[PDB]
Amino acid sequence: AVFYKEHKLRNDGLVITTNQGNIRLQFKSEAAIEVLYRADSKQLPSFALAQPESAIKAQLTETENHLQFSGGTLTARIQKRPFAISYYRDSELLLAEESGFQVKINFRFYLSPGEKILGGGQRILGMDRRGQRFPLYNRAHYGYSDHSGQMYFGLPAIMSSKQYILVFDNSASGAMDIGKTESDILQLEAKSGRSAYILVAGNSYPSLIENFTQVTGRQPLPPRWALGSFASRFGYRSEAETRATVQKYKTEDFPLDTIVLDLYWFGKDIKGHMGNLDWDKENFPTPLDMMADFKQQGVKTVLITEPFVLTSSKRWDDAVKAKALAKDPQGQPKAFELYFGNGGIIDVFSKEGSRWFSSIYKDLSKQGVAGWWGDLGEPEMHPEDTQHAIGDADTVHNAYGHRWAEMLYQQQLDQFPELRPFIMMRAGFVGSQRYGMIPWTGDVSRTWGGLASQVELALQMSLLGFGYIHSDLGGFADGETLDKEMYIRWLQYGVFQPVYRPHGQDHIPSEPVFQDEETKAILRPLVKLRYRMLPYIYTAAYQNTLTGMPLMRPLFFSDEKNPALIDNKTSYFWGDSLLVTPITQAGVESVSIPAPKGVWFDFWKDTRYQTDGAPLTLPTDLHTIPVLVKAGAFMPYVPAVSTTEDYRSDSLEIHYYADASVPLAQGEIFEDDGKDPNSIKRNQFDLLTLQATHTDNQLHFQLARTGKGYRGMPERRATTLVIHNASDQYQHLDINGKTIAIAQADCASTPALACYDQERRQLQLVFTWGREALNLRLHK
Ligand SMILES: C[C@H]1O[C@H](O[C@H]2[C@H](O)[C@@H](O)[C@H](O[C@@H]3[C@@H](O)[C@@H](O)[C@H](O)O[C@@H]3CO)O[C@@H]2CO)[C@H](O)[C@@H](O)[C@@H]1N[C@H]1C=C(CO)[C@@H](O)[C@H](O)[C@H]1O
Ligand SMILES: O=C([O-])C(=O)[O-]
Repeated sequence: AVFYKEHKLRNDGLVITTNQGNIRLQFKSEAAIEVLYRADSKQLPSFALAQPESAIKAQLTETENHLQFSGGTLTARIQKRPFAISYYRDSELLLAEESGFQVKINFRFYLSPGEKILGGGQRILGMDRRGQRFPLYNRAHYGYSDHSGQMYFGLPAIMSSKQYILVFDNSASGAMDIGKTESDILQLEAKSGRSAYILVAGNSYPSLIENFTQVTGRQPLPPRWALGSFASRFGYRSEAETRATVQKYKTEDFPLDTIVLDLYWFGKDIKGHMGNLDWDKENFPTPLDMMADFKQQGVKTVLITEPFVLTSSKRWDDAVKAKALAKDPQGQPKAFELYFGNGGIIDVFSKEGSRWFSSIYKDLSKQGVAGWWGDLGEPEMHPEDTQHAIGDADTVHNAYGHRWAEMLYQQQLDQFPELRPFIMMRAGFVGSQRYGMIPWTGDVSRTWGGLASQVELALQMSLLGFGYIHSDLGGFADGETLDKEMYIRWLQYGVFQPVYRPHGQDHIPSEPVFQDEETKAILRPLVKLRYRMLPYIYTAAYQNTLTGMPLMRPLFFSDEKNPALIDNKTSYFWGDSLLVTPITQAGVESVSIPAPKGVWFDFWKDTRYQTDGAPLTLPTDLHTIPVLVKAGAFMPYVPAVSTTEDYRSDSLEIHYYADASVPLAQGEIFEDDGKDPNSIKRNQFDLLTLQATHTDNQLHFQLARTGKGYRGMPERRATTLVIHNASDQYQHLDINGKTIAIAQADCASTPALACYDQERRQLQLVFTWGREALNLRLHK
């Protein structure tokens, strides 16, 4: 039995006193409220909030039975007796507490009938997790395939079809019960930790996500090389093998930006060496030369690191001496069994552990390491009696990886203020994206089921802050011989998801350069396509940094009034314009694509489809996966390069998909130096915009550039604009008012400025795009 007793509005927070204690409400923005119970006691701080001490001006009004605490769009309605808080956007109820807070920590909310609930981070349970319950406890799930209620990277957060996001801002071992035990009840539980939740509202799914990342953090733009081709396996055994692999990419003519060194870089065996955090010189004898030699070829080196320092490693004594490891209640360094051996865990929550760990990253970075891979941050093994500076293992568990990323991010920015950190990790918390965390979906099995689960996982993570979620392409775990068709399908999908990193246990090759001739013939032009599409991908990355908009978007974005679309985990949007349907079973001969109503084109074949709702049936082939382009799309390309270090935008090729059903369309291309972490903030970029206006007798393109530019920016770009499904009735082109004839023959065989290819229904315009506004008008 809880009831209101009194409140105090100071400042700018609402502090309510019930018969059970104090509750603090603070708006972190016009659309987001933090609600802290047991406010009067000392608790762990928020981890989810980027600005935890924020509190914007809200209006408070009181009635006999209620208080109202209202921000711009979100309003908290506080019922006095019994005590219950409910949340409104406009006049629409978003979410209501049932019993609300109870004591070990428990939050209970009503769920609406028919309300669909995404969230929980990585689970393989279906997109709508309502009817499910599962732990909040980051944990490895080795060799998972088509089901999981608990894996590496959980998030204590949900997204509702009511268009709100609820965050349980708690780092402890806990649980989420989404109307499983009781049909109309959402229950959040934790053994300890902070007793707070955060509700974020939005008027659309993109707006919801923009509002959510506003308060939890926006991902800094990754270096452009993060979007390129990675060579990886578990693992290169020597410097010779590593150099041979870089060489294999060169001789096989596959693009390569980065090679990733797994745990053999610091030891001869899988077990016993973890914590050495230094080169195994027997097998990597000249690592500085190795990294310098790779940089000469435009190739970065990334090294794996882990939280665990084994008692058998060379750094045990020093870590103990430095007080860098978590302790037992008795006060000694805590040592325990984990897969890799016997050892302790670096206390990243302590000053000592942070300084000790950070100095190691600095030293290796100075030697030439370009980026960092932090594995096992669940932490994979984390005994209950382990004590960190700010709480026991069960209390801080779900934030360990989060803090580890913060430490490393801060360390990298302090060391290299003019470069963007690359940090790939397996586990984090809400908001970890603000430290640049790039997560991958762990040790997936080498099975079709493992591949088939990746879109669900990526969408679930993307919706809640993580634009660069991706998988070990081709699959990681076990297997005894390559499943060739599966591998190909996985690396094809790979082109259209955030990070192109094939990786697997090395008894089967994960790199595409080690595959048979047929596989390479299929994948080589696709890996090159990935590079040619850098302007499209890097622009989506830019938008993610701006607004939180994920690179992969769910089908349900296409119709917010059709909740049934939420269930779809088989087709997704890659950027604004591509609808991608991965093939996830062997021998599939055709696919049914639930394309949104409108006009769509086969990405590979240029075929035009129109639909008023019925799905489209496309045949499959082994060399592609089915991809449709939305009418009105501007698809920008540059020539393929071997490494993003060689990237040029002097030559642009842009494909516009024309249809009268799209009378107005817009595109943009974000260009900067690919490396400056301050480029966006300082406007040191070249933002290209294209606008198409398509009427009965005219098709008009307006081109412009903004931004202050950057060193090496081309003043003038040679541009080839290819208009698909172009009318055959255009007779002339005006460029800035100067009329030019459109040739109607030999379009591919002459250096023509404007030509129409009647067999392909493509109209090609070739011109110079300088710094001034440029207008192109086609007239019938
Ligand atoms: C490569 C991974 O090694 C370790 O995984 C162990 C795992 O701990 C064992 O339990 C597992 O046995 C499983 C069983 O758990 C059972 O669930 C399943 O049905 O049978 C399996 C029998 O093989 O054995 C594996 C070792 O093969 C470790 O826990 C795990 O984190 C490791 N993966 C990470 C480490 C590396 C290597 O540095 C990275 O390459 C990888 O990307 C990373 O995720
Ligand atoms: O759309 C058009 O104008 C056409 O196809 O002729």
